[PDB]
Amino acid sequence: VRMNVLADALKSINNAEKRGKRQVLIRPCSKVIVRFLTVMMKHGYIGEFEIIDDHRAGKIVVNLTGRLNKCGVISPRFDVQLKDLEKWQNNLLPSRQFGFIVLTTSAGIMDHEEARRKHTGGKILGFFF
Amino acid sequence: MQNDAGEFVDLYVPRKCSASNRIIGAKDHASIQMNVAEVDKVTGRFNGQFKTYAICGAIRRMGESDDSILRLAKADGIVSKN
Amino acid sequence: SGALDVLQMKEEDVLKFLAAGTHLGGTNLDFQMEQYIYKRKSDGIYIINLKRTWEKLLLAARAIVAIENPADVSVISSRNTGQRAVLKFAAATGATPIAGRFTPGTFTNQIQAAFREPRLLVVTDPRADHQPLTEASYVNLPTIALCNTDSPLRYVDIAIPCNNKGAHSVGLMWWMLAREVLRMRGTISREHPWEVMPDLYFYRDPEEIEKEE
Amino acid sequence: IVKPNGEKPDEFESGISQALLELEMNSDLKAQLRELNITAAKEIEVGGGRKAIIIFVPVPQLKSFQKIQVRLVRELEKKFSGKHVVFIAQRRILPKPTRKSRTKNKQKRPRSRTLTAVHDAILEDLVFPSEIVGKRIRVKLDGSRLIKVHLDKAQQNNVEHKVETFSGVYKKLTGKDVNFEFPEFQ
Amino acid sequence: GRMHAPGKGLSQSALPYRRSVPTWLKLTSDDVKEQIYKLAKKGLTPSQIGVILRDSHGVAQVRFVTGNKILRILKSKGLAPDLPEDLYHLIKKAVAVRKHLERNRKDKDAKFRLILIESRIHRLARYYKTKRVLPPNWKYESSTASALV
Amino acid sequence: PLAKDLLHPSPEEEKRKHKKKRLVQSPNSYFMDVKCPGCYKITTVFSHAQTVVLCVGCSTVLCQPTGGKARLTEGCSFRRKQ
RNA sequence: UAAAGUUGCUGCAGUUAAAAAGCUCGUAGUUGGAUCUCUCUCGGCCGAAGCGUUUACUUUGAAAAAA
Repeated sequence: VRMNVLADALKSINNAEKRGKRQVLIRPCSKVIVRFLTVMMKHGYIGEFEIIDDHRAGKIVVNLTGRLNKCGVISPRFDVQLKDLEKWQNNLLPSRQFGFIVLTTSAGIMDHEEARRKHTGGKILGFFF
Repeated sequence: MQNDAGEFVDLYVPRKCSASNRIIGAKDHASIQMNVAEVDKVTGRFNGQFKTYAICGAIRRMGESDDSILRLAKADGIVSKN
Repeated sequence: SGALDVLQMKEEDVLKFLAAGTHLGGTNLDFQMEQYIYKRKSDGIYIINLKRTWEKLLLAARAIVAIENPADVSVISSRNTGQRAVLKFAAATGATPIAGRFTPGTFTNQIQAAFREPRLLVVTDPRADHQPLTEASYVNLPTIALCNTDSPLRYVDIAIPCNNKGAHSVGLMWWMLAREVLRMRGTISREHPWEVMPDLYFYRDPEEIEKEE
Repeated sequence: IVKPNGEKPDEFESGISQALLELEMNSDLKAQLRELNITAAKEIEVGGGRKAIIIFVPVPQLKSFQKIQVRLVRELEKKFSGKHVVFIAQRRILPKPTRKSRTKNKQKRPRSRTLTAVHDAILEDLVFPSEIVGKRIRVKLDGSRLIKVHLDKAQQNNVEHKVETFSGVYKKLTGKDVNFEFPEFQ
Repeated sequence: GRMHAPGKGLSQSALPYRRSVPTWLKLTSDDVKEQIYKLAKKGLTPSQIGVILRDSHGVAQVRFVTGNKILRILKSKGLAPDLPEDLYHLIKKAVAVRKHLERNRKDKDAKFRLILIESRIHRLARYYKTKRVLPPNWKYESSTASALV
Repeated sequence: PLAKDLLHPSPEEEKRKHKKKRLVQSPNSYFMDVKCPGCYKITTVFSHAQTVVLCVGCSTVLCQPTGGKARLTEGCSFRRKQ
């Protein structure tokens, strides 16, 4: 069956971006998907998206600015400490100049740079560059 | 493409597909740069200006160059509605 | 057209399109041609939206006009149905015609005698003229094609939805493209009909004339 | 009629209550208004110069209050000229429990008393004569959210002017930007 | 896809967005509840009650009219079935298959199907015991199944 | 097609789609009032009814069960609701 | 030991090179859809002021031989 709806969302975005499409339909939606999309959008990787409100579970239409090289999930959500963040971001990111690791944190869902700014660790949700 | 001082250090700045915003590689010989002549509103004659659309070879290979160029022209007002 | 009153389609053009059977597509529809059709008839023929046809014709004319050397535009036709039309278009507009066999390597092999380096390519049928279309993908050559309902759109950048089967329709569309190109350049005006009637572009099929004569 | 839990009715609340009492004293719907009462009333500004009246109603009465909603709203609008009026049920929002929970907060929070459900019901009854047939949430590049509500097409005539009063009321008592459009075809 | 079959069918019901009572439905909540009670007194399961109310009385969804589900309503009134309806039908099917197997011992496909049905029974019973719908002492027996039906 | 507007599909396209694959799912069924020549009240019948619906004031049959939509009897006027 | 991404958690393979059980059921194991923003000492600024169901996680702070 379907576990990790965030994995499905990120893989659908990845495949739509590879196909060159300007919009992708993501279903089901969830809070974690919305926060991940907001993290991706604050860095200009996707652009505005819309939540279609069914009465069962969300749908999302994400507009796709052709900037996303790759958005992926890390399963399982390994717990990550601050001292171990550099190793994760050296394994997952193409450069030290761009690309973000998303972590769920007691302070919210946010990228690794802002996690460093808040001096906090968490669980790795995924990455995008 | 910038360094700490601020000078640009790239050898050049490659074009991007007008339909996908992906970089058109220097060896993408299937990619095109269509030039679409602009027209005076009253006379309907070539006024010397043009709109330029760069399409990568990947889009032309999948058959989407037609619709992509049509959308680009429609957004620019060259192609009317309906 | 650009929502311009001067560039809008006029009645006489519509009557010419209907007489030539331009709006008559085919039984099959390409999935990339669905945006250019209107509806399927009861006999299984797709009707081609003539407004979109005019829009694509004017877009192709705008593409052709933005080529400073007229000879840099190459007009191809392998089927004899569009050969005379291509020759007349080249004579009227200054384009370079390739009527008949297209030798492979004409664009990619610089040793050949017929080697040429067009800046724009206009073909009659993408299916029949597939070789120039495939070679235009080696030399950064954008392409304009007169595509039917079933015509593939690979390597076709501006497709003009039209009947490219009947001689009347293809001749008429080459005539219209020439007329629009000349009008857009400045030669010949838009306030008087072109002195050339489209019949100068039609494939004759000499048997019909000889039996008629 | 008015019965605040803080036992401090105001000039506007007392005026609304006395208008309702008068409507009891001469109308054709006196029988239903006998049991019905209200909790509070507020005057807000929707935008420009126009204003809106928000009548908060006890939840069990709300459905009954919605039976005579259109007539009573028309009467109150007549008594108040160009002031649009809307009936909102007075629903309480229990805060989301944290590791701070006391004897009263021992009982689990009902879902109907969550913020999401309360705001959804507020939006539902804010447009009461028209039914919500769709909802979208647009997230802008700055992270702000805009709700677009799709109301029933057959009831567009008597609610289109109420748009931008619905939005003002919602932004007042809820805090989220909302737009009220109509679907192209249901 | 299906738990005990290779098929992956999409067929199901599609509830509409609107959760309000349809305008054609003049029946009140108590009227629908009395209809439910009368149908239940006939020995009809909640699925049959919902089908009958949908096909004859215009009740699109009992939950959106009465604010409650059919099984919940019957439990509140106190005349709900002892064991849940789906488990009852699974046990009924298993009893039918065992009765068939009593006279057809070469029906190996029937034996395979009985194994599948009993597995479904055990999964459902374990779920119901987890939720305390069934007593923890409840056990489905291959020799005394026809007493629960 | 690339730039296919997934937020506002055509109503024809949404009617073409499977009821569950629609942007917001909606049933393909409806409730319809049947009026009989010899009755004083209107009976609500599900378009895909599974039960044999008898006349609300007689023994006349209204609809027959079927693999899909219920088959109405001939002689009773059915009008769709909403 | 690295080279060995020829033990592969990172990070390998299983159509034909070595390889998916003949096929199903099935317990343990593993993995599982959306959803929920006072202070029973009170004294004319100070303290008896609460792991406040809990845990995992994360960030602290103690304590933790030397070499």
